[PDB]
Amino acid sequence: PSRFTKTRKHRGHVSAGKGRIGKHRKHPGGRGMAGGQHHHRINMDKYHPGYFGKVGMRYFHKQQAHFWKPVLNLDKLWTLIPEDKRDQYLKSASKETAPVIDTLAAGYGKILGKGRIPNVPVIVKARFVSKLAEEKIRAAGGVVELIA
Amino acid sequence: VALIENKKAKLVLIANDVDPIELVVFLPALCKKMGVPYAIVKGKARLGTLVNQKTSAV
Amino acid sequence: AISKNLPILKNHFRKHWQERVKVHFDQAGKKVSRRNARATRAAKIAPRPLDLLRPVVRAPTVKYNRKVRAGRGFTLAEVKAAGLTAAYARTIGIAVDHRRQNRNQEIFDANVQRLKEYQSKIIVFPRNGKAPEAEQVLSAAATFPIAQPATDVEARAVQDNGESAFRTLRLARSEKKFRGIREKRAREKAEAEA
Amino acid sequence: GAYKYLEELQRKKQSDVLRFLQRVRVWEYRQKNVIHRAARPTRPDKARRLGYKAKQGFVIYRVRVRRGNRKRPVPKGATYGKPTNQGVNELKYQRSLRATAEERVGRRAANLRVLNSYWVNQDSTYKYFEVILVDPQHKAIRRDARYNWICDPVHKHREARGLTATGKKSRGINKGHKFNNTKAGRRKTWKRQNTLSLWRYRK
Amino acid sequence: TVKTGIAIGLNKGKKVTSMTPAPKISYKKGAASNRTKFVRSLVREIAGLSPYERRLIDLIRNSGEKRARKVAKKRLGSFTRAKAKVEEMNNIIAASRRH
RNA sequence: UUGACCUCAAAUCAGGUAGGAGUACCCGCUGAACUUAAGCAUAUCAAUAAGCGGAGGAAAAGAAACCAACCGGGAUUGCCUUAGUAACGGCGAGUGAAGCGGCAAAAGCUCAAAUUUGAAAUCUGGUACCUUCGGUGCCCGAGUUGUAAUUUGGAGAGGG
RNA sequence: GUUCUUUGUAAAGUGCCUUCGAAGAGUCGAGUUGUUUGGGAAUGCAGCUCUAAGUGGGUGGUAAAUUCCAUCUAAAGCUAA
RNA sequence: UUGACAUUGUGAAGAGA
Ligand SMILES: NC[C@@H]1O[C@H](O[C@H]2[C@@H](O)[C@H](O[C@@H]3[C@@H](O)[C@H](N)C[C@H](N)[C@H]3O[C@H]3O[C@H](CO)[C@@H](O)[C@H](O)[C@H]3N)O[C@@H]2CO)[C@H](N)[C@@H](O)[C@@H]1O
Ligand SMILES: NC[C@@H]1O[C@H](O[C@H]2[C@@H](O)[C@H](O[C@@H]3[C@@H](O)[C@H](N)C[C@H](N)[C@H]3O[C@H]3O[C@H](CO)[C@@H](O)[C@H](O)[C@H]3N)O[C@@H]2CO)[C@H](N)[C@@H](O)[C@@H]1O
Ligand SMILES: NC[C@@H]1O[C@H](O[C@H]2[C@@H](O)[C@H](O[C@@H]3[C@@H](O)[C@H](N)C[C@H](N)[C@H]3O[C@H]3O[C@H](CO)[C@@H](O)[C@H](O)[C@H]3N)O[C@@H]2CO)[C@H](N)[C@@H](O)[C@@H]1O
Ligand SMILES: [Mg+2]
Ligand SMILES: [Mg+2]
Ligand SMILES: [Mg+2]
Ligand SMILES: [Mg+2]
Ligand SMILES: [Mg+2]
Ligand SMILES: [Mg+2]
Ligand SMILES: [Mg+2]
Ligand SMILES: [Mg+2]
Ligand SMILES: [Mg+2]
Ligand SMILES: [Mg+2]
Ligand SMILES: [Mg+2]
Ligand SMILES: [Mg+2]
Ligand SMILES: [Mg+2]
Ligand SMILES: [Mg+2]
Ligand SMILES: [Mg+2]
Ligand SMILES: [Mg+2]
Ligand SMILES: [Mg+2]
Ligand SMILES: [Mg+2]
Ligand SMILES: [Mg+2]
Ligand SMILES: [Mg+2]
Ligand SMILES: [Mg+2]
Ligand SMILES: [Mg+2]
Ligand SMILES: [Mg+2]
Ligand SMILES: [Mg+2]
Ligand SMILES: [Mg+2]
Ligand SMILES: [Mg+2]
Ligand SMILES: [Mg+2]
Ligand SMILES: [Mg+2]
Ligand SMILES: [Mg+2]
Ligand SMILES: [Mg+2]
Ligand SMILES: [Mg+2]
Ligand SMILES: [Mg+2]
Ligand SMILES: [Mg+2]
Ligand SMILES: [Mg+2]
Ligand SMILES: [Mg+2]
Ligand SMILES: [Mg+2]
Ligand SMILES: [Mg+2]
Ligand SMILES: [Mg+2]
Ligand SMILES: [Mg+2]
Ligand SMILES: [Mg+2]
Ligand SMILES: [Mg+2]
Ligand SMILES: [Mg+2]
Ligand SMILES: [Mg+2]
Ligand SMILES: [Mg+2]
Ligand SMILES: [Mg+2]
Repeated sequence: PSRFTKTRKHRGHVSAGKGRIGKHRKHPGGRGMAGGQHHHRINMDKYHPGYFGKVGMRYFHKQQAHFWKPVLNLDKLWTLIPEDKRDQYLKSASKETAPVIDTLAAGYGKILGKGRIPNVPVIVKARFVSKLAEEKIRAAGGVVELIA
Repeated sequence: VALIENKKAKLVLIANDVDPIELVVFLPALCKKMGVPYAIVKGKARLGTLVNQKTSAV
Repeated sequence: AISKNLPILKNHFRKHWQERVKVHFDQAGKKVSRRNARATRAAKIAPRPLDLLRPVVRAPTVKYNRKVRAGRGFTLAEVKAAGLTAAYARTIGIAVDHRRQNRNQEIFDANVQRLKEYQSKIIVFPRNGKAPEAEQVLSAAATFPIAQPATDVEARAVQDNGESAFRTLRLARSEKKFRGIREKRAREKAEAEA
Repeated sequence: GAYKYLEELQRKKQSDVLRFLQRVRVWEYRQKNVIHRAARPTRPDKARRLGYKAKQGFVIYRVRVRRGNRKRPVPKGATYGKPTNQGVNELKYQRSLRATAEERVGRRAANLRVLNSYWVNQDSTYKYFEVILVDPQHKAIRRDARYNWICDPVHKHREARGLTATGKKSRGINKGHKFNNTKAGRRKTWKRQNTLSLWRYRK
Repeated sequence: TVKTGIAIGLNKGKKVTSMTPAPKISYKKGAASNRTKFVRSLVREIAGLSPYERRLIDLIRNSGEKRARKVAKKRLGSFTRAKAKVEEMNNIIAASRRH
């Protein structure tokens, strides 16, 4: 609010906080991003390197969701199993009745390889899993099932 | 026309004066191919009095 | 100008934007009046529930194809499969969509089921005004909700057939890439006929 | 049904036949008024196709228009502005002569309603058009239920507002990705995406 | 066609019990259509050939056919919409010699 | 000699209609420069101001020559988000939408091209007569260079 | 909620066989010019020039030839919220 | 101002690589 603002502190002092020599003018240096290649060069390199020019390849009519692959890790995994059942399924450690985790229906659809998991087995229903992810699921005695 | 296409008529009378002339000119080439004998006649309005109206064409 | 270390912004306000500016102060009254506009429809519309029955439809692309969605209308196959005509299916309130053909059975089943099951819970008044007093249900879609087809079961046995699920996608995509390269080297192999 | 013959006939215009009909009539059009009454459609099939019927209260008018680039009505050729707006000569109207025709004849009969129009003839100086007007005052059209929507004041001078077949063309109204600009209506759709929407609880 | 049920691949997709819809009338807008096919063929020779159609066939039965496809693509303003006119001329060329 | 026809005229012919105002919003046309780029010409301002034609209570848009490429979706409009993104850009200053998804509201449709051909089944007016947003009978007119029914692609028609 | 009239020597719905199924041009499309667009070998718009087809046609956001695939049916029309 | 294309139809001779 205004009563907190420093411009109430400056009432009575000539020139607000703006200085006697340099004042506060309209647009010294020019409006906006003007002169980035010239008098603002030093600021565009240093804090925005790469800002000028082109790099790489264009894409016409690019629509995201051609690319949709929300990423999930063994780092979590078991979160996708509700809390209480998660206990008894960990207790089971069965190759006979083993919990099914459908990643795509869980908001996901690529499974990555970060972090350790228990020896308890998992049926991983997914699409697009990473090489190291799977192999770590084999350490738990479990499989991955590709779907769409 | 539908008759001449279906071969259900014998004598056709096509008047000389019709604007547009496209309303007709295809018939003498059509009435021959469909084997219906036809006659180009005077009196677009003469053929009409035959049929109770002011004008006729076919 | 340009100073300190700050992200570059893009603020499109050079255009007389202060001309075309919409506050919504009416969000209150555009609701209070959005309600009263619905309230007296159902009044004027009498026991009928404000909306048509709407189908169950899969929804598109690679992102939202997982879920299932209410479509526009029931299409044609399902309407006769529900035992009634299009022209009547709109008189009993139901959504008829003449486009959107049926390429999927599991949906086509559930949808025709959704129709008869609708025809069940209704009561369709006669020509006359002598009718059983008609307590009015306002909702329809929430009276006939749409579940999510259950797919799998809760637990199973590990079936490991010895495949690398990763290596599949490698070989599934490698297959996609080289088709036209392997059809052409067979195309040049059939030219070995001298 | 004789109509489809004329419809396929006319579809061969550079035919040895129609060039005669073309030349003969196009001269007859010039001798007459720029805007004049035609007591019956040159094309009975095309007018048909667009909703012309032979009942009382339908009217057909024929008109000439002046064919080609619009010149800046700028006095010396002097633009008085930046070099991009300097242009005078090679400049194209954003509407078609057909639409220019509908408007000028829609003005002559101020009591009728423009329904549609079709091309008939052209030479270097003129394109020639016949325009279908529907008398909204005439009882035959008022009591005919497949028409009398034109008696609705909504449709007053639908040619000026670009609500005819040509209008929506030039106005650009079509579904699809190519019509994004001016499908919902141009300025409407501009002003829309140029609006700042501020709610009570800001987002 | 037949969906491999895999995340990605050549035919990749989801496996669903495969129905098939009854075709739509709309889908045939080509419409052989007896009345049309006969009415146009009648008209076709009443008005005769047109100044470009004429010198188009003069090109074919004189030097070149590929030559006549050049002018065909130019005059009608497309490639695969030319050949339909070009080959059509080879039909009209059979109105003469081989009956 | 007499009678129609096409076309085209006239009347203080019988009945009507258009104009002008308003302009916040709405459909189009036409169309800037100040300005920004620390100069300036492309660019920006802006598909804006000014000028012009046409409406309604809303206008417009609309039952797809759509979107997608999915297990597909399904008239249009608007909100939310896509997104300051894809892309455009002395690739500089700057500009910049769309498909999906949630919600508001939801509504679908008709002509043209078909022989009633064992019957113009259609219609405007005039007129008396009444029960007068009109109804019947009679009569002139329209109309076969096509008025009615029937059909609109989701079909559908003829037959059986 | 009243009691009439009798609309029906009309109209609509639905089953099955076989045949047929007309669907819009100086248009679509193209070239070029201008303009416009985020639309980039060209987003729309218009001028002139060329000018289609009917298992055809349009779209599929990198131009072309070739081969397929997907999806809609232009160039006529009405409609509340 | 010059060329082209279109308005643009009907004929005849006698000449060009
Ligand atoms: N960045 C976009 C959005 O900006 C918003 O910005 C909010 C704040 O950052 C902003 O605060 C500004 C402050 O930025 C600025 N440097 C100083 C100023 N006094 C503040 O403004 C504040 O105080 C004034 C004075 O009473 C009030 O009138 C104003 O409503 C209030 N927001 O007020 C904004 C709301 O009006 C929020 N950060 C957030 O919703 C989002 O980031
Ligand atoms: N994207 C949709 C829009 O998001 C807006 O919200 C934006 C901002 O409010 C929010 O910005 C917050 C800022 O509020 C807060 N005070 C500081 C915070 N660091 C900012 O976040 C920012 O930095 C973080 C971390 O680096 C990143 O997520 C990202 O670069 C950016 N959002 O980040 C949001 C990114 O969009 C508004 N809610 C609204 O206009 C609209 O929903
Ligand atoms: N082609 C065989 C079948 O023909 C059917 O033909 C339709 C009509 O031709 C058929 O005739 C109906 C009849 O059902 C109903 N009970 C009596 C009614 N008068 C008839 O109606 C019809 O016939 C009259 C002539 O009588 C015509 O004016 C016109 O074709 C139509 N109105 O009734 C069908 C209703 O759909 C359908 N097109 C379809 O079931 C199927 O194609
Ligand atoms: Mg203080
Ligand atoms: Mg002080
Ligand atoms: Mg002091
Ligand atoms: Mg001081
Ligand atoms: Mg002082
Ligand atoms: Mg200070
Ligand atoms: Mg000072
Ligand atoms: Mg200073
Ligand atoms: Mg840059
Ligand atoms: Mg609702
Ligand atoms: Mg004169
Ligand atoms: Mg008349
Ligand atoms: Mg000027
Ligand atoms: Mg100027
Ligand atoms: Mg259109
Ligand atoms: Mg008078
Ligand atoms: Mg006025
Ligand atoms: Mg005005
Ligand atoms: Mg400057
Ligand atoms: Mg300056
Ligand atoms: Mg200066
Ligand atoms: Mg501009
Ligand atoms: Mg203005
Ligand atoms: Mg008013
Ligand atoms: Mg309203
Ligand atoms: Mg409207
Ligand atoms: Mg349709
Ligand atoms: Mg939609
Ligand atoms: Mg550009
Ligand atoms: Mg530069
Ligand atoms: Mg920038
Ligand atoms: Mg812009
Ligand atoms: Mg835009
Ligand atoms: Mg009457
Ligand atoms: Mg009367
Ligand atoms: Mg069409
Ligand atoms: Mg302009
Ligand atoms: Mg262009
Ligand atoms: Mg196709
Ligand atoms: Mg349409
Ligand atoms: Mg409309
Ligand atoms: Mg409406
Ligand atoms: Mg010259
Ligand atoms: Mg010369
Ligand atoms: Mg010449």
